[PDB]
Amino acid sequence: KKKVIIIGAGIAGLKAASTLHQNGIQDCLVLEARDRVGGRLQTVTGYQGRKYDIGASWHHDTLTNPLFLEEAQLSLNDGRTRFVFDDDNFIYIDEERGRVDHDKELLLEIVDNEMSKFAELEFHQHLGVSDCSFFQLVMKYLLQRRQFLTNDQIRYLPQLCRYLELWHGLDWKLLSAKDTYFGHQGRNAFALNYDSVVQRIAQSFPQNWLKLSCEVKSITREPSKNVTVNCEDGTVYNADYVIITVPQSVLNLSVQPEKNLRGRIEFQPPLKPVIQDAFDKIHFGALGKVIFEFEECCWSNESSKIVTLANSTNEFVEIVRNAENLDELDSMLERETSVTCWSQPLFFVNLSKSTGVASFMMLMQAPLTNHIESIREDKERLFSFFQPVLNKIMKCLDSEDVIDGMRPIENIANANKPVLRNIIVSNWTRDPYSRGAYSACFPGDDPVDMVVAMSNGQDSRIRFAGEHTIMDGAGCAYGAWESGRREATRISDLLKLEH
Amino acid sequence: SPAKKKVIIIGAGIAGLKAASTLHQNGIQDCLVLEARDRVGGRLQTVTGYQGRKYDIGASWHHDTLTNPLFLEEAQLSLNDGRTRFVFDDDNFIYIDEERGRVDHDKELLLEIVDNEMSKFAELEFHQHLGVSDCSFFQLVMKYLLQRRQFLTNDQIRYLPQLCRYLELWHGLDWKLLSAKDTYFGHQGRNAFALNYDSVVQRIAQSFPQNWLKLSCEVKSITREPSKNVTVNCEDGTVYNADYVIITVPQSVLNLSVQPEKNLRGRIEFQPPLKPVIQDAFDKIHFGALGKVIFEFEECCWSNESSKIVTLANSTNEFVEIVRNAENLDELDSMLERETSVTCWSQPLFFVNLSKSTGVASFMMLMQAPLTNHIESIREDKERLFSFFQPVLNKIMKCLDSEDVIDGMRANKPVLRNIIVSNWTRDPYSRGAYSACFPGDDPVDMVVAMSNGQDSRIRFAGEHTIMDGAGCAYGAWESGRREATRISDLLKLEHHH
Ligand SMILES: Cc1cc2nc3c(=O)[nH]c(=O)nc-3n(C[C@H](O)[C@H](O)[C@H](O)COP(=O)(O)OP(=O)(O)OC[C@H]3O[C@@H](n4cnc5c(N)ncnc54)[C@H](O)[C@@H]3O)c2cc1C
Ligand SMILES: Cc1cc2nc3c(=O)[nH]c(=O)nc-3n(C[C@H](O)[C@H](O)[C@H](O)COP(=O)(O)OP(=O)(O)OC[C@H]3O[C@@H](n4cnc5c(N)ncnc54)[C@H](O)[C@@H]3O)c2cc1C
Ligand SMILES: NCCCCCCCCN
Ligand SMILES: NCCCCCCCCN
Repeated sequence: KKKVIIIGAGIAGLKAASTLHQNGIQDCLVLEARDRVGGRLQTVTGYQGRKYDIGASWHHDTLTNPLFLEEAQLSLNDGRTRFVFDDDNFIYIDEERGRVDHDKELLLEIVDNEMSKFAELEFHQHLGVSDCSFFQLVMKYLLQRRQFLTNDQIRYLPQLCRYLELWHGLDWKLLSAKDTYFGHQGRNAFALNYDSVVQRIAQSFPQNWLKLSCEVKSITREPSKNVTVNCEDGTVYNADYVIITVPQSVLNLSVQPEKNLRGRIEFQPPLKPVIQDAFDKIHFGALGKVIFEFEECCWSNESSKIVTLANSTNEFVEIVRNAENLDELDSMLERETSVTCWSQPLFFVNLSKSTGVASFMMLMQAPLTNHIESIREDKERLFSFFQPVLNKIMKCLDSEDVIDGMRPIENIANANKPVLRNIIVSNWTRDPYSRGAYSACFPGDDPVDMVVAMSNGQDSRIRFAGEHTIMDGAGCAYGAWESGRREATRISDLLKLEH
Repeated sequence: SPAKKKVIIIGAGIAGLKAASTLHQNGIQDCLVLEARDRVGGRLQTVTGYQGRKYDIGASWHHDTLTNPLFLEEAQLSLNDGRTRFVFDDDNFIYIDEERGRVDHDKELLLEIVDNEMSKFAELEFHQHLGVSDCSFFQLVMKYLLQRRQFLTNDQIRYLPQLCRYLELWHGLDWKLLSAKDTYFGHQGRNAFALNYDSVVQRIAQSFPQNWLKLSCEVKSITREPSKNVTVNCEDGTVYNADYVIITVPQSVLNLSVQPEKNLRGRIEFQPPLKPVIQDAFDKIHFGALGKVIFEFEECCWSNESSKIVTLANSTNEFVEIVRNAENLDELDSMLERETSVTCWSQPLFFVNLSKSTGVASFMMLMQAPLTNHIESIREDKERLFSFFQPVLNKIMKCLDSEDVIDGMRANKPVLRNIIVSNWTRDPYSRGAYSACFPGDDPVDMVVAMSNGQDSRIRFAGEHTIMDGAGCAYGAWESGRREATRISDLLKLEHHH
């Protein structure tokens, strides 16, 4: 009855479909569990109608990102804005000391660079001589190079370098050291509407192709040579080809028994071992988001990128100065609670200087993300939690403490005072259709495995797509977009040839 | 009757000194170190100036501190005795344009950020690719500007290419003379400034029998007596015969060998002549001309925000319009042509503010070629030098919250007491600064021919004979350790039964 049945209406599946029509293939079905398209790409509205990409926001690797280039052409053709380069010089803030960026004495950015070169060398040509956690690596650097670091450097550098937790979505004691430093292939470009990207691709194919709210319960390719998909309601389908674009964490449920978990798909026969094994090489991180909407900017627009550093101590310097080796340092680093906004690094994007809107887009990581999303409905508790860092930022930006107007009450006094009006929070960790953010490595992992296995497919008519199925752009929106075009073209060439 | 020696080392630079240090360490005796000059050290020379202040007119920094073996030693000695031997003086660079003033970390130009994209762009252009034409660095920057003009503001397309050029001071070559493939390279760690590079030379020099050192003997010829004996002739007539010889003369000096006319200072006549593999490598590698000029002042009366300052060359608004209207590659290569002398603003200059880093009231400035050759050819005229550099000197002081300088060579303003200049392009024993690449060059050729040797007895060492640390002090040092270890390995066989 059907040529190709794409499961999932995320950018991956959507591009796939988009491509199939663009190639004259017809009778295709797009089955999506949610009541919307866009997958991990969702734009939401808040105060006064403002819009934000609570999911993906940036176009990365702009020098080689195909999707970006495409958006570039369009914009070059009709003078319509679609993005803005928001990269800037980072302002780093330590609760007690204030700004620590571009400091004439600390030179944190400079030693941070040495630190990364230190990493590269540690894992170069050695098969990766036993990989450890990002935290472990950082401790080695300090120990080995202590003779060439001041006290403050040993103290503040380790906290500053942790901004990388916001790229992976994992705490430095849970992140693989070997996969921490990536290749920054160019400047980043803030997408003024990833939804526009989603709608354009979405419209590009026959609308009667989309089937929202069709959670797929099980896939089975009868040796008869065709695939049989069954949604959760009962409606059955049969197709020549099928492209599973569900996220990795969800597909990881297929290997567990007692499959009843929302989203889980039952394959038959099961997934070949090369696939099941891939999951032991870990994966899935938890980057989260929190939006702070204000009445109107009343703070310095010096930079669009701000990072708050976790607290640090002087006893730490001393401990590093006295340790006689890694072992001693380890055990010595044993001090005996409760998490606060200064327990981990936090990344704020000042949307004022980059888009004009008086709002801060913040990024958080595991384990904090999971916790903050659990209390997303409790605005009060959310305010109390972030207030202390929200005030520190305003101070270092020539302003004053933040006023809680989430339960508005007009008052002139709030002339040039910052007034919070709304707070928005992601929920990717508690949404059974995503269960996290995107692929990520724990120490001892190897991403190549999944990429290969996925890209090989279960067999001939069963293929996979999405950010966890490709190398270039791994974990990214453009990575997924290309994995979708990958399966469509391959099948497109086959159909065109069969007759 | 010509004296017998086990090993004769020609040249007393850090390479040869280390070669000898190693021989003695491995127990070899009856050796010799012959040097043309009347001092040891070579391109590691420390001079004295106003009020007895000191400066390294040759090498100044230990590079790649994370792996630099020579740097690690000095670090061990300080760790066990508390004596200051070096200092980490890296910093936040201050960039200055004559018209616009400081353009570093400017919230709208964001120059450093696009420079990183530039380098990444270059990396994707070459790194790991096969059969890619080379072209000059200048051309690479023109290509980047073309392919990304849609994502660069007008003012960015103007100033970014001028900031890019700080690299000219690492290679000692102007951007149109520089190989683009060899322009970008990896920096393994921070740089540590030597507080007495001549202090490193002596330690190594005092680690072997002092009767070995023969200064002021220039070697005129080296001959292999087909019987495992090498003859060496000093100009003063002494004749020596030894089993092995480590030749460490500069690559620019050894090049003189592949030419007729032996009355040139430094030239060594080889018999038989250097194998064709060696003469031919001279066509695939060249020599740069980094240079220095020290400006000494009475006292510091300027800001010590940073110790690294770079002044950009003038840029125009027409360049922009051309970049915007450019059609393709050739169209730009064409349009770029107009119709004029050279001044201090005709090329980027790199100033080191010693007052912050060492506490001395002076600037150490680095220059590239062609400027270095012209500036060293007038080093004797201090008045002319002061004029030439006065405008940038003023601009700097202005930006560092001070005022125009006062020629005091012959109380709230900066007074210039003395100027010191390099002499490498003119000294017949240097003939330049160090090995560098021209577009289309292949340094690997020289290293291979060099480290392989003339034959089993006639060996080579020096900054141009090794891959890791090429052109650097630690590269020459290691190259010395290498040739000596090999010889030690071979004489060791004399004790077997
Ligand atoms: C907070 C956050 C920020 C991010 N920021 C960036 C960024 O700045 N830049 C960037 O490049 N990337 C970013 N990413 C990553 C990027 O969003 C993803 O790589 C990409 O969207 C994954 O695409 P996909 O098509 O594979 O899946 P889409 O979510 O991404 O999901 C696949 C589809 O499968 C559907 N599905 C699941 N189970 C079933 C079932 N049983 N039956 C039917 N359908 C099902 C889902 O509902 C979904 O629509 C971010 C991710 C997060 C979470
Ligand atoms: C301006 C300048 C700045 C520099 N800055 C740095 C820096 O910051 N960091 C760094 O790592 N490197 C730097 N270098 C490079 C470094 O100085 C060299 O790599 C290193 O000194 C080369 O050592 P060498 O032992 O091979 O030769 P030395 O010159 O370098 O030369 C070998 C010796 O041969 C002798 N000789 C020549 N001909 C004869 C002959 N016919 N008979 C007898 N003896 C002869 C010479 O007098 C000399 O002493 C710089 C170089 C210059 C010119
Ligand atoms: N400091 C901002 C980091 C943003 C990292 C986004 C990573 C997206 C990976 N798919
Ligand atoms: N800001 C430029 C610094 C350049 C230092 C060059 C050292 C070169 C040693 N061969």
